[PDB]
Amino acid sequence: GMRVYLGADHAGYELKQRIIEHLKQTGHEPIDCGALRYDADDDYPAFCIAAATRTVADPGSLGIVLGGSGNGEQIAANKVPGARCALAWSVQTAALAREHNNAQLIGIGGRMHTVAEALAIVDAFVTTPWSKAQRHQRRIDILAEYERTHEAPPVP
Amino acid sequence: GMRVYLGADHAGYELKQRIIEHLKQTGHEPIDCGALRYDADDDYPAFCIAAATRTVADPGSLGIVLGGSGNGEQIAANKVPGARCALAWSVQTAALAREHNNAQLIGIGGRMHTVAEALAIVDAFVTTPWSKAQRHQRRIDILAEYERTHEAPPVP
Ligand SMILES: O=C(O)[C@H](O)[C@H](O)[C@H](O)COP(=O)(O)O
Ligand SMILES: O=C(O)[C@H](O)[C@H](O)[C@H](O)COP(=O)(O)O
Repeated sequence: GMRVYLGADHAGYELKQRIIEHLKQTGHEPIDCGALRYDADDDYPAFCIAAATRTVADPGSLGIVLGGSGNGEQIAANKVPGARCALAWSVQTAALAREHNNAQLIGIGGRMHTVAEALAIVDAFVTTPWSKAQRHQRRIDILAEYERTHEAPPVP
Repeated sequence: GMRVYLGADHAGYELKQRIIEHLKQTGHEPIDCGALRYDADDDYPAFCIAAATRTVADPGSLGIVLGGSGNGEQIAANKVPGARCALAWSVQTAALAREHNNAQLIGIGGRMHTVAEALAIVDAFVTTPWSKAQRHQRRIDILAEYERTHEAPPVP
């Protein structure tokens, strides 16, 4: 049972609403950050920053942000302090985003998948645990430290 | 043109060396930020932050960051102020990254493609122009302002 914050522009709006329904059906708690209706001209950043900000502030939660490709949306979510947003374009990448990257959010492209494919990506994301493996935590900590100071760490 | 900054961990290392060779052959100037050798245990953030920082600082340059999926790498690159790093998993997504998101960088997963698929992705990325269309520029500006202030833009 996961709480999931969702954000989308117009290009991801229709898939977002379908995902919200699916998440309800499969025992989860979706929270819609908008867009709340289709608006052809609307701008992705606000919705993605909102979902990402709320996700980071609510530990244990996850997030999903949607656009055409999903890339603008993961980019915007990733600007939020503490947020790690993968682009999920397959079951495997959704799974690995959790397992390796402890990603609290994924971006999905509404123009990229069938509904069946998208929901499969969503299922993998909400059910795959974070592995807690040492090397992954080490890498996440390194990135977290860069985010704290914006001082580029030295390369080997 | 052009200068292309490459960063990879061990999981994207062999693909990175292949991409560098390909970019030389296609008339570009690849710049290797590391890893310079295969180290099975190495940590992606430093290489990706290096690539992203150098790309954002170098007008007209692009950047490519590689890992297993590419997702930890685009996340790290996106923590760099001013950087927009998409995850490119196809020719279409590489092209749209440039066209819509004006991404200076893409992440590619070394575990996700054949070399031929990966090089097609690279070609699309380095040859597809930024559209300069109004709505895309507006969205990038909104994100840049959030990076500047951390004031979450209002949701409609
Ligand atoms: O993920 C994406 O494809 C992006 O961030 C936007 O959704 C896309 O540029 C919208 O394109 P539009 O509907 O404005 O043509
Ligand atoms: O792009 C990704 O797959 C990630 O950021 C790392 O490359 C991945 O977790 C490395 O996995 P490892 O080789 O340590 O199993």
